[PDB]
Amino acid sequence: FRIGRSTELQNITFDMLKVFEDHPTSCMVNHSTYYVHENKNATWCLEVSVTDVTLLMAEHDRQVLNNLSNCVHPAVEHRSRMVGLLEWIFRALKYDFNHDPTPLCQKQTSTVNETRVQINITEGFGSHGFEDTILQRLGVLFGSRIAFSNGKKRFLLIRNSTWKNQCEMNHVNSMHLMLANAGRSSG
Amino acid sequence: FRIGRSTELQNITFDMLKVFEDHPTSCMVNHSTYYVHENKNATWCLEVSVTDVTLLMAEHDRQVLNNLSNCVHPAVEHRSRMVGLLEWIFRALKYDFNHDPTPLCQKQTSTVNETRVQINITEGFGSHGFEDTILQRLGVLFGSRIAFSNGKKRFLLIRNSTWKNQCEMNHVNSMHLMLANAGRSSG
Amino acid sequence: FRIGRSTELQNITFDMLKVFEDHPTSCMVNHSTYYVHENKNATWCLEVSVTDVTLLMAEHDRQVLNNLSNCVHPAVEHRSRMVGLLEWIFRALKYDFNHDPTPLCQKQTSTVNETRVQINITEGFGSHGFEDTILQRLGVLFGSRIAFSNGKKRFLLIRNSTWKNQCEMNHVNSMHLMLANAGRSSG
Amino acid sequence: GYCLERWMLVTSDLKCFGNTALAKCNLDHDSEFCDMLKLFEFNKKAIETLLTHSINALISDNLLMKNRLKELLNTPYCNYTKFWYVNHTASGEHSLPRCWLVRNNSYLNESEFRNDWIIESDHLLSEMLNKEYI
Amino acid sequence: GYCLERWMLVTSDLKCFGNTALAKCNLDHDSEFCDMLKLFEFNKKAIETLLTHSINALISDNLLMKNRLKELLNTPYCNYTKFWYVNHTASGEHSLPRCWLVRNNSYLNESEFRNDWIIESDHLLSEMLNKEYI
Amino acid sequence: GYCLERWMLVTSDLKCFGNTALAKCNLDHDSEFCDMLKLFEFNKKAIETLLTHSINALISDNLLMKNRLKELLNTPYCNYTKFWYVNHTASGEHSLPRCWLVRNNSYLNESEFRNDWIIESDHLLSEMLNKEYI
Ligand SMILES: *[C@@H]1O[C@H](CO)[C@@H](O[C@@H]2O[C@H](CO)[C@@H](O[C@@H]3O[C@H](CO[C@H]4O[C@H](CO)[C@@H](O)[C@H](O)[C@@H]4O)[C@@H](O)[C@H](O[C@H]4O[C@H](CO)[C@@H](O)[C@H](O)[C@@H]4O)[C@@H]3O)[C@H](O)[C@H]2NC(C)=O)[C@H](O)[C@H]1NC(C)=O
Ligand SMILES: *[C@@H]1O[C@H](CO)[C@@H](O[C@@H]2O[C@H](CO)[C@@H](O[C@@H]3O[C@H](CO[C@H]4O[C@H](CO)[C@@H](O)[C@H](O)[C@@H]4O)[C@@H](O)[C@H](O[C@H]4O[C@H](CO)[C@@H](O)[C@H](O)[C@@H]4O)[C@@H]3O)[C@H](O)[C@H]2NC(C)=O)[C@H](O)[C@H]1NC(C)=O
Ligand SMILES: *[C@@H]1O[C@H](CO)[C@@H](O[C@@H]2O[C@H](CO)[C@@H](O[C@@H]3O[C@H](CO[C@H]4O[C@H](CO)[C@@H](O)[C@H](O)[C@@H]4O)[C@@H](O)[C@H](O[C@H]4O[C@H](CO)[C@@H](O)[C@H](O)[C@@H]4O)[C@@H]3O)[C@H](O)[C@H]2NC(C)=O)[C@H](O)[C@H]1NC(C)=O
Ligand SMILES: *[C@@H]1O[C@H](CO)[C@@H](O[C@@H]2O[C@H](CO)[C@@H](O[C@@H]3O[C@H](CO[C@H]4O[C@H](CO)[C@@H](O)[C@H](O)[C@@H]4O)[C@@H](O)[C@H](O[C@H]4O[C@H](CO)[C@@H](O)[C@H](O)[C@@H]4O)[C@@H]3O)[C@H](O)[C@H]2NC(C)=O)[C@H](O)[C@H]1NC(C)=O
Ligand SMILES: *[C@@H]1O[C@H](CO)[C@@H](O[C@@H]2O[C@H](CO)[C@@H](O[C@@H]3O[C@H](CO[C@H]4O[C@H](CO)[C@@H](O)[C@H](O)[C@@H]4O)[C@@H](O)[C@H](O[C@H]4O[C@H](CO)[C@@H](O)[C@H](O)[C@@H]4O)[C@@H]3O)[C@H](O)[C@H]2NC(C)=O)[C@H](O)[C@H]1NC(C)=O
Ligand SMILES: *[C@@H]1O[C@H](CO)[C@@H](O[C@@H]2O[C@H](CO)[C@@H](O[C@@H]3O[C@H](CO[C@H]4O[C@H](CO)[C@@H](O)[C@H](O)[C@@H]4O)[C@@H](O)[C@H](O[C@H]4O[C@H](CO)[C@@H](O)[C@H](O)[C@@H]4O)[C@@H]3O)[C@H](O)[C@H]2NC(C)=O)[C@H](O)[C@H]1NC(C)=O
Ligand SMILES: *[C@@H]1O[C@H](CO)[C@@H](O[C@@H]2O[C@H](CO)[C@@H](O[C@@H]3O[C@H](CO[C@H]4O[C@H](CO)[C@@H](O)[C@H](O)[C@@H]4O)[C@@H](O)[C@H](O[C@H]4O[C@H](CO)[C@@H](O)[C@H](O)[C@@H]4O)[C@@H]3O)[C@H](O)[C@H]2NC(C)=O)[C@H](O)[C@H]1NC(C)=O
Ligand SMILES: *[C@@H]1O[C@H](CO)[C@@H](O[C@@H]2O[C@H](CO)[C@@H](O[C@@H]3O[C@H](CO[C@H]4O[C@H](CO)[C@@H](O)[C@H](O)[C@@H]4O)[C@@H](O)[C@H](O[C@H]4O[C@H](CO)[C@@H](O)[C@H](O)[C@@H]4O)[C@@H]3O)[C@H](O)[C@H]2NC(C)=O)[C@H](O)[C@H]1NC(C)=O
Ligand SMILES: *[C@@H]1O[C@H](CO)[C@@H](O[C@@H]2O[C@H](CO)[C@@H](O[C@@H]3O[C@H](CO)[C@@H](O)[C@H](O)[C@@H]3O)[C@H](O)[C@H]2NC(C)=O)[C@H](O)[C@H]1NC(C)=O
Ligand SMILES: *[C@@H]1O[C@H](CO)[C@@H](O[C@@H]2O[C@H](CO)[C@@H](O[C@@H]3O[C@H](CO)[C@@H](O)[C@H](O)[C@@H]3O)[C@H](O)[C@H]2NC(C)=O)[C@H](O)[C@H]1NC(C)=O
Ligand SMILES: *[C@@H]1O[C@H](CO)[C@@H](O[C@@H]2O[C@H](CO)[C@@H](O[C@@H]3O[C@H](CO)[C@@H](O)[C@H](O)[C@@H]3O)[C@H](O)[C@H]2NC(C)=O)[C@H](O)[C@H]1NC(C)=O
Ligand SMILES: *[C@@H]1O[C@H](CO)[C@@H](O[C@@H]2O[C@H](CO)[C@@H](O)[C@H](O)[C@H]2NC(C)=O)[C@H](O)[C@H]1NC(C)=O
Ligand SMILES: [K+]
Repeated sequence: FRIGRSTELQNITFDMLKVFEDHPTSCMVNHSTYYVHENKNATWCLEVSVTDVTLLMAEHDRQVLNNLSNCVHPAVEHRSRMVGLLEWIFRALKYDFNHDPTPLCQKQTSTVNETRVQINITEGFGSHGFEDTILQRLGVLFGSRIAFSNGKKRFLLIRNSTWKNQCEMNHVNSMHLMLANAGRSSG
Repeated sequence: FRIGRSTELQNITFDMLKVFEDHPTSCMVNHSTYYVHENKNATWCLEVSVTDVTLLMAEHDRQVLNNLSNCVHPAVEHRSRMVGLLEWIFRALKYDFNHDPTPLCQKQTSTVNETRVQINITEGFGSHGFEDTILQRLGVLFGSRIAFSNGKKRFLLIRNSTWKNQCEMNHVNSMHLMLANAGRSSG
Repeated sequence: FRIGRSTELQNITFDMLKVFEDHPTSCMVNHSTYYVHENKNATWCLEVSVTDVTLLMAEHDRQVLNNLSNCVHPAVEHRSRMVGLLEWIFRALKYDFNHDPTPLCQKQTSTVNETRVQINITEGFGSHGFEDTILQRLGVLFGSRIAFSNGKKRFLLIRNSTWKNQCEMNHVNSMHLMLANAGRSSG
Repeated sequence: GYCLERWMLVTSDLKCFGNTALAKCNLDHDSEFCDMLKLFEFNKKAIETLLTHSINALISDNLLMKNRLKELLNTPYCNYTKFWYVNHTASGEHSLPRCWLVRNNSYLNESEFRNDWIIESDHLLSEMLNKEYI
Repeated sequence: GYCLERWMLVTSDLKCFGNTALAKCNLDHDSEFCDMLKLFEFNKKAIETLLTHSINALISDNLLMKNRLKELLNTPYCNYTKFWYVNHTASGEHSLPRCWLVRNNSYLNESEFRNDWIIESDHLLSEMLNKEYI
Repeated sequence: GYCLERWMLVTSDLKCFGNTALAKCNLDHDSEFCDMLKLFEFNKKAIETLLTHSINALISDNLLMKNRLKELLNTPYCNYTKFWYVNHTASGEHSLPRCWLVRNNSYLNESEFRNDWIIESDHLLSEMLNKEYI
């Protein structure tokens, strides 16, 4: 590009796949659904969705009270690594387990083969301002404009799923996820 | 101003009233008294004062335990907007309702027509270091040197009052108040 | 140093002893042991050590529950100043007394003449991620690489000792300690 | 270049800033004049077509905090009202405006920051020379 | 100078950057190109001989956050893929690459940041002139 | 200009820095030499007439934290003791001192940051040229 008689405008495009291939990354399918993947070789991903519908009931389901690891079935060979990725997501969301609304997870006897973690982000259930903080964190972590987008119940659901390439990899979501979880390993 | 043979020193002064006219602002009467105003059109302001005297007693007054909205009378037509401004002030002070001293507010049957929110910032009542944090936050938010200024108990009292032009508007206090409350609206 | 025909590389070395002589400072003997000193004239220092061994038992020892000051014996003439330095260390470590593992301290009737404050930073005792945060804070505050260095229980012991010039003063550890405790004095 | 509107300035005289200086706002540097221009641009776009959601992007929080910390310590600080720039009168080329520091509820005298406008003036002249050589 | 490897760039053509521009990364300025080069250097050293422990040093968190907040507001932001530099073809000396801003899922047109590449070009030429005089 | 006192420096030699370089501290840039000078000025004012209340203003916390993170990673960092500046001997005009980086408990050799002092020298000479033309 001719800036001047002797000067040219030049560009270089960066390929960061190899640098970020073995580290947790994130995507955005739409402003509601996001997939978190530890690395390319993993066949399992985690789906974070902002949903109006309720999937877990307090009466019939388990509650996350310092026992998040029990939400994942012992039989899966990636149980520890899955729980690690869940902790990566929660730490990335700046979640305070002491005071923020108690997450619910699926009953141990559930027929369905997905671990479901449900957080109630409705204004009434949470302390004032929690929905705003959580939505802004979702935008900061996944690139969504859900916070800017306009009583309806709102929930944050993290379910495990098979990696079927639901999203193109983004190394900036990877940088955000890594910065939130600094000096840590999956576990 | 004549800097040199060909160079002049020139200045431009900014009028930022119109940018900040419809957004919450703050001022400083003295290092103790501060007025928080939602916008020029509002006829009601909130007075934050650091006072030695005690206005609310635990035995005869109400305590703010997740029910701040009840401190403002239902009959006032700006009740929700007033509670919103109160939440703006508390969030601006980085108040942690879970652990920081329990605010006291006036009894429902009080003859006086002021909503009074009293926070005990004395060293004995609060956990160690709370008085320092609160005074530094007051200086950061209102421009006061109260923290630098030198057992006497202290209280932080937020009462509602009629806007009588007690102080000139400052758009830097407005910037500080907005930065503390980011992505939020009165409510 | 001769950079060029007309240019020389020149240096100035800073002596910051006098600036930092009367303010709390810290040093690092090895990646485990650290000495915190109030000032040159103090004859007492505080030893922060990361130790596998257990010195305090919950059954026979006292627990720090809003009464850290009682851990130091009343007869020592610098007890308030010692407690102030302890609060400096805890604040520098970003310790959350409300939720982080309860510190233990020596029994009042102990024959040994040293105040011992024991924090259990083993992963099992604390909430998930606490050991990582505490080790990273120790590296940030004392210059240690303990976090990077690789079930064995881990403890953080703060004991008082006589200042025997165990380490050379470092004004960068002094800057870190002061930045952590900003707008406060020993007490 | 970028012409400021009448209501923006107290003086009520049109002030048009050239694109090179205003281009210097896009650099890594966080300024106080650039923040105010971003606020003015946001307000203009809002009028044509929300400040709480954009306040973090428009304003540098760290710079605001350091300026206030200077204020509380009776050190010259930037209170975001007046900004000084070096304007080569003949050509019209000017430096990027910098905050007129204030101490003890009074704007600093011109001498009190003389070096700041001295060196800045020199830089501007130097750049002009290069334009002639280039 | 610093030659980027084939796998680093999509183009697969060797790009060697002169030490003066790359030296400008060591300055106080926090950049997006310099961060990416730091990531590449860390990856190279790791291959020769951990990213979670070094991510804070390698990446500027504040700059990443401000870029994303620009993204969410439909403002031109840096998404860390493409970087533009001014390269004096005859001598081969070039400016430090700057992030090619993106808005609305499309890279900004060259005209849309014209001033940015105009002034950089001028600065580069000016520096070259001094080298002749020096 | 600004003359450092005998006790400030280990050399115990009177080192006077010209006002242009010291003026560069007032810019947006956060430095390590400028922070140390601010600490010295605060100490002098305290002697004439508190450090905990002013530490945030005097010291850049972010720069200190990034230097510590470099230290923990066995990367060259600034430990706030030695500072290198380029000093044109004949005129006496000098660049703003920059931190002499240290790695593995040893100061970097002059060659290990050669580019850093090369470009600064060039920049200094360039400025001097303009002063002759201006
Ligand atoms: C993480 O850990 C938490 C700990 O809180 C677990 O939550 C508990 O789960 C247990 C089952 O493991 C449930 O306990 C139930 O308590 C009922 C009575 O409790 C009353 O009081 C508590 C508060 O004290 C209330 O929460 C509760 O609603 C009641 O009012 C019993 O009715 C239940 O009995 C059921 O199970 C037994 C077998 O154990 C059968 O015999 C009964 O017929 C009946 O089916 C039961 O004991 C309860 O859900 C939780 N209790 C508390 C105190 O929180 C999470 O399960 C765990 N989650 C994960 C993911 O690991
Ligand atoms: C997302 O996370 C979910 C967890 O919620 C995973 O789904 C679980 O997957 C595991 C396998 O890793 C399943 O466990 C297996 O279930 C089989 C059938 O379940 C029956 O088990 C007995 C059979 O009598 C009865 O209770 C009942 O009929 C159940 O339906 C078992 O046959 C398997 O047993 C085999 O493995 C174990 C472990 O080695 C051996 O001991 C056995 O001998 C045998 O070889 C096994 O238990 C589990 O059922 C699934 N979840 C749920 C809730 O049922 C997903 O895989 C995961 N997805 C991703 C993509 O990560
Ligand atoms: C926000 O919500 C909190 C919830 O705690 C409210 O605080 C309660 O307010 C009610 C009135 O609305 C009061 O309840 C009183 O409880 C007394 C006994 O409580 C003792 O123990 C608690 C600790 O658990 C202490 O906090 C308390 O001071 C007492 O020591 C009763 O003796 C009182 O009875 C009085 O009223 C009844 C009529 O209701 C009469 O019949 C009696 O004779 C007597 O006059 C009363 O029931 C009390 O103030 C608070 N209680 C508790 C448990 O916290 C806040 O008021 C509310 N604030 C706002 C702004 O909405
Ligand atoms: C700062 O915040 C305070 C609240 O703490 C506000 O003061 C309140 O102002 C409201 C105005 O809306 C007052 O409400 C009105 O009070 C009148 C008198 O109250 C009496 O009510 C009954 C009457 O017997 C008795 O309990 C007793 O005598 C009380 O003194 C009433 O006349 C009003 O009622 C009218 O309006 C309502 C609603 O429209 C109708 O239902 C009625 O029929 C009637 O028309 C009304 O209730 C309130 O009393 C004040 N608080 C207190 C504690 O007295 C301040 O205004 C506020 N300041 C600013 C600047 O915003
Ligand atoms: C800071 O403040 C904390 C407050 O928590 C102090 O901790 C208490 O210390 C006291 C002694 O001062 C101890 O209390 C002991 O309690 C036992 C029974 O308590 C049961 O229940 C509590 C919880 O409610 C459990 O923690 C506890 O383990 C028991 O299950 C008694 O057995 C003890 O009696 C002993 O002392 C009495 C004299 O007072 C003798 O007569 C007895 O024979 C016996 O020796 C005793 O009362 C206990 O350690 C703590 N209690 C609680 C509730 O936490 C810290 O000491 C204090 N620390 C500092 C540094 O100041
Ligand atoms: C690190 O912190 C520890 C505290 O944990 C300090 O050690 C304490 O040092 C103080 C010095 O002030 C000691 O207090 C003195 O102890 C002497 C012996 O204690 C005995 O007390 C009675 C006597 O029968 C019995 O219970 C038993 O025998 C004890 O062994 C006393 O002689 C002293 O009393 C004298 O002074 C007091 C006050 O002035 C007078 O009232 C008395 O009349 C008398 O003149 C005094 O109490 C204390 O004992 C030490 N702690 C422990 C646990 O033993 C370290 O000094 C500190 N290190 C640094 C470097 O600061
Ligand atoms: C920073 O922001 C820029 C935007 O300016 C991003 O660059 C774009 O990246 C996207 C990927 O998200 C690129 O789109 C992909 O292009 C591939 C090339 O095939 C197309 O080539 C050209 C278009 O450039 C067409 O002529 C041709 O017909 C092809 O369409 C495709 O292989 C990709 O297809 C994938 O996605 C589609 C989605 O529908 C699927 O159907 C496919 O199966 C497949 O999965 C895709 O279209 C785009 O070209 C880039 N733009 C430019 C201008 O280069 C950066 O990625 C972004 N970086 C970060 C880190 O956020
Ligand atoms: C920033 O980082 C630099 C490293 O590049 C530090 O500078 C070094 O500081 C250390 C102190 O930690 C200096 O070492 C001390 O040198 C003194 C001078 O005596 C020696 O002089 C030369 C070596 O320079 C030799 O020829 C001679 O024989 C002596 O050995 C000694 O007095 C000191 O000894 C002290 O420590 C030893 C430890 O074993 C004890 O035995 C002694 O009794 C005594 O306590 C010490 O050796 C070193 O010289 C500095 N390096 C340089 C290149 O100047 C900065 O301090 C650091 N700054 C910050 C703020 O972190
Ligand atoms: C998630 O949080 C939301 C918000 O708190 C919960 O919805 C709330 O559910 C309660 C009942 O548990 C509702 O209270 C009821 O209100 C009606 C009048 O609307 C009243 O007649 C009943 O007696 C009862 O008080 C409340 O209105 C409702 N709020 C909203 C905004 O829908 C929801 O239950 C939580 N879900 C889970 C799975 O935890
Ligand atoms: C705000 O907090 C302060 C400080 O915690 C409270 O003052 C405290 O009031 C209590 C009374 O409940 C005092 O306790 C009494 O102290 C005297 C000693 O002077 C003693 O004779 C009594 O037996 C009793 O222990 C306490 O000393 C006092 N603290 C201080 C530092 O003065 C104040 O009451 C709180 N205000 C409100 C409105 O709650
Ligand atoms: C500091 O925290 C660690 C970790 O939480 C504590 O070690 C824990 O000690 C308990 C005993 O109270 C151990 O429980 C026992 O474990 C064995 C299995 O080895 C079992 O036979 C017993 O029935 C009982 O469950 C626990 O395993 C152990 N945890 C670890 C990770 O080693 C330690 O005691 C704490 N220190 C202090 C001074 O409190
Ligand atoms: C920093 O500069 C000092 C001078 O202030 C240098 O020390 C001199 O080194 C020369 C060359 O060996 C000796 O002739 C002088 O006697 C030294 N002077 C003093 C006061 O020691 C020193 O080399 C420089 N420091 C470095 C490069 O780390
Ligand atoms: K808490």
